Amino acid sequence: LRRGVAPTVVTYNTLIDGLCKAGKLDEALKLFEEMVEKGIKPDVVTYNTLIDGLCKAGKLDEALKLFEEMVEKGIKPDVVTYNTLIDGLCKAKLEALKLFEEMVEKGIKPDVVTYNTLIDGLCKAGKLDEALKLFEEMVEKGIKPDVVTYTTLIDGLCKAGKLDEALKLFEEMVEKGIKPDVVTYTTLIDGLCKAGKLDEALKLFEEMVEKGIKPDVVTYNTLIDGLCKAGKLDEALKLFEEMVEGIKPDVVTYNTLIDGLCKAGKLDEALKLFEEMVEKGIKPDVVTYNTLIDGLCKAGKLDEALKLFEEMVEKGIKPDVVTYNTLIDGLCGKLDEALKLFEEMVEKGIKPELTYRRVVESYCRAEE
RNA sequence: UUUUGGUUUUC
Repeated sequence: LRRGVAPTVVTYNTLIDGLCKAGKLDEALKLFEEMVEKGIKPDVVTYNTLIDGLCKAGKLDEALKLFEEMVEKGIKPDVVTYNTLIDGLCKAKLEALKLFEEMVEKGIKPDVVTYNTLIDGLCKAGKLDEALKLFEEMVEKGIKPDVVTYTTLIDGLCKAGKLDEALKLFEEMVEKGIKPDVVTYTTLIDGLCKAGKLDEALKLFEEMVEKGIKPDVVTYNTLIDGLCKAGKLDEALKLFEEMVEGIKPDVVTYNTLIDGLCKAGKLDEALKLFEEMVEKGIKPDVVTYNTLIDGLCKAGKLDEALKLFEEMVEKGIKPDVVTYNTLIDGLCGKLDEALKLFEEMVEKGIKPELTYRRVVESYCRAEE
């Protein structure tokens, strides 16, 4: 902190980076003000850091202001600036493409990260043909696809249902000497599980280790989820144990099991898992409470579901739109209660398709 | 010092 050593702009950028990635955007922004007050000019990296923090914190519009502020100052937005906005716009919407042409008009060549950012956006938007189009184009520009590039297309193909094309594209990635990492293998493993081929997924998982590729928690979470969906609830509890025998399970690990257990009716074993993660200092997020609220709702235990909603609120976890979609749906026949909860998420500041669909079908069989 | 890929919830 302090410090007879005068901080550099590099010093504030690091702290601003750490603050933004800790959600602490308001605290990340007072640092911005402090540094001008000392006569230390925020640079392009300073704006790019705050812009990224704003996008990932869902304040896209606030980030677009910062882009305008920097331009007004003569602090030129660069390839990183555009890459940051393009991803931010993709993840919110697919505006990102006008920036991809705008950056070229500023003399900024798009790079491998730009192409990777847009290929993913196009896939997650159902525009896989468009994404494959960009893949061809970047090889034309002499941009060499990397492990992220090939992993983004393998994911999209799988999620579109083109698992064998995914398997084919992975094959050529080793031909070109691009070494797959744990994210690559997990993506194929997730794809095989989503496609009902659990043993082909374990075969690959073992091939991942024999290649010397160490799994992480996502890998096991992916594998555990495949086991819960497949109905292999015990083999997924085995995997949760074997996991430690040295990977630390995380919240998503617990969320996945808690969900498998809820959907099977094993509400007890779910609640004691929810108790174990807390005691183990693993904080339940919003999916944790969403999973249990739906579980208790589908089971006919709405009072306990509402009880759990309060407790989630009584603990600083903010309920999102899934929370309300679940509860709103859950009250089928507490007409006004359901309607009540809809206005409450408006006042809380949560953008509502399912929400509207559920309220109207509630209004109708109750023309309002 | 800043930007891109993989896992869980409202079926």
